[PDB]
Amino acid sequence: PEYVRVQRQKKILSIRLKVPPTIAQFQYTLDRNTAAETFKLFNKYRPETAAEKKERLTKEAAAVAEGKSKQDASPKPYAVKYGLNHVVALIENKKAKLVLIANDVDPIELVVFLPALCKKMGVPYAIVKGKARLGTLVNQKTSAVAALTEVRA
Amino acid sequence: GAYKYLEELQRKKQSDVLRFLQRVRVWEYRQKNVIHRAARPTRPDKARRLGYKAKQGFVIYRVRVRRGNRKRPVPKGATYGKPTNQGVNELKYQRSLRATAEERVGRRAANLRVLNSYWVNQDSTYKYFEVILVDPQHKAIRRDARYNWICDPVHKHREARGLTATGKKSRGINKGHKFNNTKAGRRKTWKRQNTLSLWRYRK
Amino acid sequence: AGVKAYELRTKSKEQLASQLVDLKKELAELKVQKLSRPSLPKIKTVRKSIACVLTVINEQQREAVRQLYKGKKYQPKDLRAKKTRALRRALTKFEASQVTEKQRKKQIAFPQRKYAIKA
Amino acid sequence: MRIKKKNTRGNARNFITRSQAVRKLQVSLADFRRLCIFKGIYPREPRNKKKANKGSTAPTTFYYAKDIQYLMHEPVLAKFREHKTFARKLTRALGRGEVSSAKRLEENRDSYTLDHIIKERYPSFPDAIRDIDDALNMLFLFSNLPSTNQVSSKIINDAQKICNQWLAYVAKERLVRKVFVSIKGVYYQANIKGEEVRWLVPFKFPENIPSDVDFRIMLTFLEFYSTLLHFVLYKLYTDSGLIYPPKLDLKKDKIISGLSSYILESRKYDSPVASLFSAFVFYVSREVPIDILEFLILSCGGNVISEAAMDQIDMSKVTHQIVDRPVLKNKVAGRTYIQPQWIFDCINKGELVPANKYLPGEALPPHLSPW
Amino acid sequence: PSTLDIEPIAVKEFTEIPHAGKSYNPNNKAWSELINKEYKEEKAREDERI
RNA sequence: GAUGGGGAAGCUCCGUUUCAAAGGCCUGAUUUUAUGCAGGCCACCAUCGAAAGGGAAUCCGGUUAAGAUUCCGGAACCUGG
RNA sequence: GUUCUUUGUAAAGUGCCUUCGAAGAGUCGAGUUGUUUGGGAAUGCAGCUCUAAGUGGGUGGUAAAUUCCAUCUAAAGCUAA
RNA sequence: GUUUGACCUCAAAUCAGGUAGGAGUACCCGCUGAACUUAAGCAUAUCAAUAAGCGGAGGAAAAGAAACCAACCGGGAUUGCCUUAGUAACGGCGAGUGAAGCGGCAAAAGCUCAAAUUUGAAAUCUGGUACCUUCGGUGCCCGAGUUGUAAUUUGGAGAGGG
Repeated sequence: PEYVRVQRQKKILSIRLKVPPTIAQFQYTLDRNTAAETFKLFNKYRPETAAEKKERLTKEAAAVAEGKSKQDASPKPYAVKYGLNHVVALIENKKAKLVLIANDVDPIELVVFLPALCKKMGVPYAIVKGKARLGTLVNQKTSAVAALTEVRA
Repeated sequence: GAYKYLEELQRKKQSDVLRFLQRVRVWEYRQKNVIHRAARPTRPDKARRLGYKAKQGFVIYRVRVRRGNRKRPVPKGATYGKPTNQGVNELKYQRSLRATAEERVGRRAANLRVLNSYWVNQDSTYKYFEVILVDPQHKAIRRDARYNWICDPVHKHREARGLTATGKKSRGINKGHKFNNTKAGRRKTWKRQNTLSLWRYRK
Repeated sequence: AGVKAYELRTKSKEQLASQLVDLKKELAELKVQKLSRPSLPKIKTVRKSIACVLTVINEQQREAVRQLYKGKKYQPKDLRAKKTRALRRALTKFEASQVTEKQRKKQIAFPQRKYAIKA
Repeated sequence: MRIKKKNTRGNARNFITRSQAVRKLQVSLADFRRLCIFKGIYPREPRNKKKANKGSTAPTTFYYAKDIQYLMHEPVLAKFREHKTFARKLTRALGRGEVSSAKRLEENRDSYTLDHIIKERYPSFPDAIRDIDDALNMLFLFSNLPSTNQVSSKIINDAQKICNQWLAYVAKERLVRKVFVSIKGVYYQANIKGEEVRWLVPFKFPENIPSDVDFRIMLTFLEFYSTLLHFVLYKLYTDSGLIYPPKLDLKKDKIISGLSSYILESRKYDSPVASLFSAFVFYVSREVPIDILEFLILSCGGNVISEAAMDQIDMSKVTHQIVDRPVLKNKVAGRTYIQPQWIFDCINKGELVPANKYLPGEALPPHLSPW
Repeated sequence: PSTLDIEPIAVKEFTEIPHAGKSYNPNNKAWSELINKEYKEEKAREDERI
């Protein structure tokens, strides 16, 4: 089907044509062992699911209805940062400790500057293969990025 | 965030990175149909500054249109008139080609109301564009008063009337003495200045 | 002289169907009587009574369909309002009344004051 | 008009290939076979295979196309499609790692109910009793086989529960009228509002599974028969006023798990077959079966006690003691003793044949079978 | 549809009633009769195989 | 002369299979994952277009103020089930 | 005119000090050609080429360079009279 | 693991819920667009940036709150009339064409996004279901959305901190 041949010729053109160095830094992905370790670490700090968020909302509402210290009784949150604009904003502050970058973002231009800005600010970063793997821990179809501003001791 | 980074990277069209991405994109579009719905915009910052949200009821339509001077639709190039009709192939098609692409995407998506469009690519035989669109019928647009203005019947087919910013540029609508011929519509000012007012008590 | 619609309204649907069949038989007999007679003015009445019984049965079925469909979205299109095609595309009053929170705060902060200039 | 294109009407229209039915239903033939087992549709043989098959001699099945058209409206097909979508949703929840979302999805679903099929298929409830014989047979068969793959044993538990409930109802109502022991099992018969209902009870012994049979169709037939017998037992309990499902003492299930479980209670006797052995308190040796025999003496109204109950834990009122050992231990002079067979002929006849017969070790009459 | 009401077409005969020869020490008459009938049914196939 | 497409600001032009994902047949417990279709074959194009082109079938007798191989009597032939 | 309730732990406004103040790119602009304007050194629109910066850019009706000043912030958008 | 799922894209739906065709067309918003006539018979110019043809909504439409007008003691959304003015200005400087600031009057409204980390909680929203006080509201369930949905700011200003 014409879309199949179109995507195949697009991949063949991406392979055959010469590429500027700023592109093709993707596909030098982190090794599967360190990537699996990074995902095993990130899995502990997945963003709260909406059901757990509603449960925490009911808990804080029951606390305010009778207890004191409104909105303070809950423990400090601990979840990976994932918003692309939020992730770029965490850099150059600089609260970010790490910045994952998907290699397969559909607009290649959206993330080509991320490694360079990370090298400029010195924040650690790596290009894990697959945006979908970054999104599975995010509770979203795709996130294209991940970061950890804070972590348990 | 990425706003200014992409906004500056788009300006470096001559850079080898954009230089190669534009060729890959023009090839991928040439393989595709002259009119097709892009799944997502290739320049999110441009649509974001053109008023597009990323929410239901918004739509994007990649489009393609042939470059070149308008050809007069007469057999054999016959003048059937005074010689002064120089350059039968030289007609410049007063309306901008982007307005033609907007009219085409609106004819394909006439239920949708065209809002804005932006250059994404071009070749020797074509000038690509990615007109954005919104559906008035969607409840998300009818609510959120900021985007509900399109639902008004007067806003129908804004591209056909030139109300689109490319159409407002082709119309010459701008303040200043330079635009006095079309500061408020060329035909309107022409009919107004040509009017022979005659009060019941002649002046 | 002919059926009265208010009398028909009380009748059960089977009773209206029987009255319709009887009026149809009377019309079929009067159609032969008209060719058997120089003129049959009476035929004009039964044909109007048939249309009246048909309109009564139609109003009964329509009110029944309005009752079963009452209180739920997507009523049948024939029951939908027939103001004009343009008004159906017009924004609903809840939609025209929509306002962003910024404009709402700007209105709540400085509502148009009442005043007069005398002293 | 114009030439009617012979292969367009007649048997060609009334009959259709089963693959054509699976294509028209687009249900992958599995839900189709299941609905056919549920809707009662059965294969049919055209009188002229050449017409139904466009002249092909192949033994193509045909299913009365109009019956498949009636099957198209069945809600259960929509419920099966909803379960098919739910399976993909569970696969997505499991592959995304959000197990809590998978639990929330599993909580937000319900199994399809066949009760509407039970109503449309069996009007005139006694007509539903007419087909009950297959249901009790399939249930008593599935209850006895050891749990194995493709069973999960939950179906075996529901079958054992429905069987214990039907047996407790037959005992409380004393509906038993005939018995016939056989190498394949202990056959049974009992009236149901005057309708006869034969059924077989497999012996409680391990049995090999040939595995050559199509177990899935047997499971679907068991589910249909289970829903049917459940509605039948509910109607039979409401007619008698007994609470349903009957309550059971869990401690009794832990002892022998016999008929004593699921005691019946409200919210003359058939004379003679009912209240047989009245006021008698039978005892039974371990070697004789306890379930097949205790159910008969209880349906006759006689009291029963078993030595197997003594393994975990009075005999102060026993009037009889069944025994089958080759050399019985010295009997009490005041207690009667008889072989198990004596109950069977007494139920087959009801005349209360003299106890001097069937005394061990004397040979029993072969069967004197009622049929 | 009326087609559902009719029973499925009959196939090889079957009966709910158990044969008298499977009756827990069956009487010698019916027992020997069933043994002779099954022996003939087996001997037919045995002769065809031979 | 549509459709898939390619032109034209546009009323609309080209083209009829051309750079289209252009449905209709068989098997079945598809054997182990137990309530998820698995396995095989194929093949070009819509539609309109002749009352003198091809076509599946009726002959006689009688009858009206005006109809008939069409109406009545008789004897026929073709298609589908 | 009266009538139930609040929202009042929520939302908005005003002064001082402090560090900030992102604001639209195949766009503007210029070369060539067609059209048009009173616009005349080329008012506006349009085809092809080149194509950037932010104490920056446009305008200041005579084309250029040099030192300045007067007024706004285009390449996004809604709005009755 | 010679298996599955996820992401991205693309198809089928007589799928659930929607929208456009057309007519009218005096006025409006744009495209395309001639000559007759007048200047000698004219190819610049006039007819005309008109007639005809084409696309798009309304009761008005467009435009509209300046990359404005002005050089002054400077005015300050758009639009219509008087005047500016038959003037500046254009035109084989010939025919002829030909505007705009200021002034008076009619009517006066403001402003909205992108460009901000909420990150102590995507707080946003389309759709189905049940109920009700039905141009909508509530609970629940799918989905869009992290390549960005709400509030916070549109330069007149404006934002973190005290």
